[PDB]
Amino acid sequence: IPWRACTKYLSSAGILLLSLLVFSQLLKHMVLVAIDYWLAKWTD
Amino acid sequence: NGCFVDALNVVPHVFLLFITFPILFIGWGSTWLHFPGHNLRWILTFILLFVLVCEIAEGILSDHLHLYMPAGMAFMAAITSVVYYHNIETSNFPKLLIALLIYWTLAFITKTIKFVKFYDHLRFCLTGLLVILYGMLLLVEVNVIRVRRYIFFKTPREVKPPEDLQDLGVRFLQPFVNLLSKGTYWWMNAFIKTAHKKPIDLRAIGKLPIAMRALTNYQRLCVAFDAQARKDGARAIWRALCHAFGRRLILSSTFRILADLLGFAGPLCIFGIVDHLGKNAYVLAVLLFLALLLQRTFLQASYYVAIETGINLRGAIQTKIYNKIMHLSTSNEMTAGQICNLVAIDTNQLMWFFFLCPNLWAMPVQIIVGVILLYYILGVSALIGAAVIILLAPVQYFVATKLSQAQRSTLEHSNERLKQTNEMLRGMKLLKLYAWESIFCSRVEVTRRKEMTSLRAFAVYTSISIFMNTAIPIAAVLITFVGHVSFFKESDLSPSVAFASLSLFHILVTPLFLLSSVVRSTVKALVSVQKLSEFLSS
Amino acid sequence: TLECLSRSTLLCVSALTVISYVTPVFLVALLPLAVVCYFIQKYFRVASRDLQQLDDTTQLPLLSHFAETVEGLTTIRAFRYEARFQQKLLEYTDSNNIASLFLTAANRWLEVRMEYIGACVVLIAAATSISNSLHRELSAGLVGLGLT
Amino acid sequence: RARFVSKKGNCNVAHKNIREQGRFLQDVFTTLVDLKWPHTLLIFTMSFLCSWLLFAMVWWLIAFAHGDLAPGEGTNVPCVTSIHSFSSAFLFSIEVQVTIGFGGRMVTEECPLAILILIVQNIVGLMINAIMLGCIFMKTAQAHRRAETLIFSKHAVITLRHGRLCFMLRVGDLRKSMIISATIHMQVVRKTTSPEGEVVPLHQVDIPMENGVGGNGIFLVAPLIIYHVIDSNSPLYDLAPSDLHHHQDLEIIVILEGVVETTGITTQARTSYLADEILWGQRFVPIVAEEDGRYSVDYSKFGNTIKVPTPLCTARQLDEDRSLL
Amino acid sequence: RARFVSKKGNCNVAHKNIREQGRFLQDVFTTLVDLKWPHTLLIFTMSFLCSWLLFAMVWWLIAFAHGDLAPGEGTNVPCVTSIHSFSSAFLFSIEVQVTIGFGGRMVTEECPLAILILIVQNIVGLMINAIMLGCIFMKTAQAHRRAETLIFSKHAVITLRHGRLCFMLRVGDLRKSMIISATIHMQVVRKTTSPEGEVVPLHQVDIPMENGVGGNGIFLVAPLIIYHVIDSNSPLYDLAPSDLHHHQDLEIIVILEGVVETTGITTQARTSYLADEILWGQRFVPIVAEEDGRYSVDYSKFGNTIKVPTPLCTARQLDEDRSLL
Ligand SMILES: Nc1ncnc2c1ncn2[C@@H]1O[C@H](COP(=O)(O)OP(=O)(O)OP(O)(O)=S)[C@@H](O)[C@H]1O
Ligand SMILES: Nc1ncnc2c1ncn2[C@@H]1O[C@H](COP(=O)(O)OP(=O)(O)OP(O)(O)=S)[C@@H](O)[C@H]1O
Repeated sequence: IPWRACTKYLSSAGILLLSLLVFSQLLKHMVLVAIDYWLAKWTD
Repeated sequence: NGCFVDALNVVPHVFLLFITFPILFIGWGSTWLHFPGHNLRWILTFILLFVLVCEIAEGILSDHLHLYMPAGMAFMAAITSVVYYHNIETSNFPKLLIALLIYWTLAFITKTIKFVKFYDHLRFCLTGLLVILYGMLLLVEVNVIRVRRYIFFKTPREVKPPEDLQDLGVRFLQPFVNLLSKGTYWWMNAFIKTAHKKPIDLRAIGKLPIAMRALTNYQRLCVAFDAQARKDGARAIWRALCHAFGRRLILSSTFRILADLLGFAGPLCIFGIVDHLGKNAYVLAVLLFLALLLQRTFLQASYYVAIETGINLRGAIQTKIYNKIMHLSTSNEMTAGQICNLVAIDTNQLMWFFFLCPNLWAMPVQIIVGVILLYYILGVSALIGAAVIILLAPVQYFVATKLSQAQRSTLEHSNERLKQTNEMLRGMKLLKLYAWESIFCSRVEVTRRKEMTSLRAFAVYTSISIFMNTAIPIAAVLITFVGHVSFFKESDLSPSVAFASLSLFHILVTPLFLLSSVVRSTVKALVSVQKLSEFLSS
Repeated sequence: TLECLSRSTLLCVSALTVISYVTPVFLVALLPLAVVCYFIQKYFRVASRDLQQLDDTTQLPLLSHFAETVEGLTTIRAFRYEARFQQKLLEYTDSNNIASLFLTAANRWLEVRMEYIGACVVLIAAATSISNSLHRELSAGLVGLGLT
Repeated sequence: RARFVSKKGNCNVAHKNIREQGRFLQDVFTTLVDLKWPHTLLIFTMSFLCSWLLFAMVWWLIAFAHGDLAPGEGTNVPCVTSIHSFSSAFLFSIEVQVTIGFGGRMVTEECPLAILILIVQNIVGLMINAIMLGCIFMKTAQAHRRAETLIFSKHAVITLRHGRLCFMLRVGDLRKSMIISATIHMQVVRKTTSPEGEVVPLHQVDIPMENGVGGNGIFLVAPLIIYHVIDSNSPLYDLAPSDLHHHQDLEIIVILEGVVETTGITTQARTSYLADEILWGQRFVPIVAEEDGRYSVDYSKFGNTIKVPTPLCTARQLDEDRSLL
Repeated sequence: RARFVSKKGNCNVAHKNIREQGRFLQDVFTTLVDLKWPHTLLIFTMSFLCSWLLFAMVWWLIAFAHGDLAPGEGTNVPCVTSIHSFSSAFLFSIEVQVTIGFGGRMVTEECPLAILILIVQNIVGLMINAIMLGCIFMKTAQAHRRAETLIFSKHAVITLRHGRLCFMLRVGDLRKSMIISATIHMQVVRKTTSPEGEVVPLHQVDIPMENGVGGNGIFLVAPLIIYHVIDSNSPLYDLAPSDLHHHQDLEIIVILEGVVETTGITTQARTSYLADEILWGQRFVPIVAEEDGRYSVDYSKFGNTIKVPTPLCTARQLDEDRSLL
């Protein structure tokens, strides 16, 4: 299945929520890695 | 004369590795014959692999090439014995077995000399384990010749290789392959490669072996039901299924528990490595590699054996309730729908519960080992953390139940909508002949809003589930590490402690979700088997 | 399912970036293995889809058959045709089981091979971490994240 | 549908339920020597290196065991003089095995065990050398690359010659080397039911190759269309022209046997023609042409075919019409 | 009673009073090289060790005789330098014989007798090496393990095909390798008395193999029942169905000849069927079956047989009834 079906599916949502979802996911994963990255320096 | 005995041990591996290469290159340049002790032989060969890895670790710790060459030679010797037994299973011979037996005897002699010269004065345990494994393989070879015609009188009275899984075209050969591929599914390489090119179909697919059909499972189930009813119900049918499906299920369950143990074991060797470097680690790394691969292999074999037992059970009880459909009376519309739901949802519930049966036995030992292990790494504070994660498991169940309720409501609305559609898509010409179509579309949209309203709560519960899923891992570490100081000693937390706790937190979060679905599946299966008993006995 | 796919893909990318940042050398060793997974992907889907649909098909005439026996039960018990119909139902349940069995076999195949590679990567990561981050690197806080 | 023997000449019938009890012997060597030249060279060097390393290991072991490997001056003479490490031991092994005999390291008359190891080393080396020479010579007798180049036309035709229906099919050579006393065994298979209620799944019957006064053989220089005429006595005489194209299952095989010149071995070529392969009422294009001073054969027109206005009818009905005309 | 040739193919007739005067020659080697691989390896190492020990003994003797074996410094040079005991003598013998040439012990230009013993040692060694190489290569041409695997059904049947009595008997292949131009020589033996008062103890007569227009040969891919029809001209046409089972002495032998592919040698298989072995009025079970996409042959039903309601009568009386019906 091409990217066109998903493109139409997400464009029915609009530009309002697409970025609000994608950047929030990116930031959540960045926090989930950064907590352990800081714990690494916490250890010693 | 230590190096003398080392060379004396190196010799026989060289002998076997040199005799094998002509025959291996002849074989490298469709009937599977299995011998008694084949599975035992492969198990012992894998144990030999492990002990040889340990010997290589010892030789690294000691260093002197001639003092650790025996391990590296026995490694290739065991691999070549595997290749030899593969070449014998693919084509039987009375002479290659003798060629293996001679090598086994010589290696036993050399190991005995090593043991004696050591007793006259870590090495001790590895040498003893190797001696025991070689002796058991020798006994397997002696059993083979006692059963075969290697040196026995004129003719062997061979087995006439089994036509159960080797006769006229069959494609799913699970029970008839090398016990290594029975684990790693190597026989699927050919199928999947051919499948890439040519589209699969029932003509391109195999036919089920005699080990698993409608007739075989029906026969075993009816034999158990007969032996239980001659001694005369829900409990009766239950115990009948239990005694009928027997060994396979418990075998899967014990595979599963051993895998769970090794999985709880991994993070501890991680911890040990982290300790050693901050203040004997390469050995721990290779042991971690071995333990990971073995644990996951056993987990997968467990899954498959359980799934196959479940498929057997589904076929069996399906053909059984069809056999019952022949003798029922006409006095008993609603019963037809109940019968076809008894096959479409009740049987699937039964079979998926039989999928999840070994998980229900392996979950408690997993959480118990997890909590006791984390306690000894983090102390009293660990206990507090060990509560929080566990507290997610009942809550999850509650959430799930809410979902179900919501689902029911939504389904109702959905059904009604379909009705209001079936008219419009039939009176098409009538509808468009006067353009009353928008008037009905307004009503259809009116139903849709109610449907949308239900979906909001359902998706809210889904969101709460996904949220807890990744929130409890964070909350455990938060309230544990911040509370480590608060709870008691507040001693320096070495990196090993924190990272081992992290690993164990994930290794415990993964199984926790499954307990909720397991409980739901079990109660639903109990209800469905009560229903099946009420039906099957009318 | 969309939420789960997004979480999974981002967690995987994050883990790869972590094990790369922890050891510079280990990164260069992990790109080969990952390319292996590409070849494991194609051969899987082009079959996993196929078997899937086959399952659906063997589920459809089976259930329907059941219903046909229930309504015209008197006619079938009258003709004494019970044997042939039981033969047909054994045939149908075999055709269902072979499909639902090959599907689980293929899932096990993909699982085991992807897992073997996921163990190769941790082996190589630990083997590089014990030497690079201790002997010369002399860093303790790195190997923890990478191994975990 | 299923074919009897494939076009390439290989057999299609797969055998099931063979006793297989007798095939439990050691025919190891010949089958290895039949392999491809690269694989055969690989296994030959493999055998040689295996034996060399085995005896080098045992010689290093015996020199270590006697104590002669322990470097010491006096109170002994090494069983093999001037031996120091595993490298010199392997050098001694390759010096005594392949019979070069450098003699820098000398085996002495002090240790009879070295005498025994030498006396077994030499005989095993001679035996393996003899087998590895005989086998490669038996291999260099491979003329199979030049054989099996014989070609038949992909589809065979039928025509009307001398007022009778006839079968036309092209054969031919592909090299300068001739084939001596090539004979044709032309056969037809069919699932037949006897009048006694017996049904055979496949029935081979000889359809003759029509040559001069007699003879089962032919002479192959140029592509010669094999010429047979089906008569009322022939087994193929009963079929119909419109039912052969799609439904019927008739395999007409030809077996051309003959001994090649240079090697003297008797090879053969077997090929099948199905019911859907054979066609009706056509004629091949003349290949041979009077060139400048010779006969030129054009193989581009080998499988080419031209339409011929010939009547289309069954051979039984054709014979009845011949009785009427 | 006595059989003509056994089932396994070997001959049963024992020859008596052979002149045996010519068989007094030395054909020694070839018969030894035909032996089993273990026995042949045993005799080869035996010959080699025999020659080696013989020449070692003669060299120790000559070194003892010259006085060079007596340990002494000066006033002489040993014919073979650095020779001390019988062990070093045997080492020198194996060093010069198998052509390794260590050169620690050197034969000198002082004694021409050592030159002569060396010049005979080398030539006899080369001759024995040449024969022991040629013979083992001639042995490795053994493809007899793959031959003689052809199988016939244990008992042959008779049936009624096309209104005439017929003989049905199964043959077949057991390996992938074909057999080229296999011909059938079907013969029958019987103690016959001519009308001139002459009594022959055994009388071979050719009973034809009924194929197409002609041909004495067949084509073997699948088990093909050989199909012969006894007519008034056939020699077997006179017997009775009730007298064959117990009393009569009739041996029907078949001789299937043919050249194997890989070796090119012409092998054959001979088998007998007695009067008590053959039975009446039956039919074989169809072996070939339309498998998934090929033809499956089941060898379990190879010797299986089903009853057929066919009339039981003598072939002469059957021909008389055919004249009446
Ligand atoms: N008992 C026997 N065994 C083997 N060969 C024989 C025997 N008798 C004769 N032969 C040979 O076969 C041929 C048969 O001829 P015979 O029957 O012996 O007549 P003949 O007049 O006796 O000839 P002779 O014995 O040579 S004077 C002779 O030429 C012999 O060489
Ligand atoms: N399945 C088989 N595959 C290959 N060879 C066979 C098979 N069965 C029999 N043979 C051999 O071919 C001959 C055929 O005779 P059969 O049909 O087996 O009659 P028979 O009375 O069963 O003879 P047996 O099996 O030797 S007691 C036998 O002599 C066997 O040696």
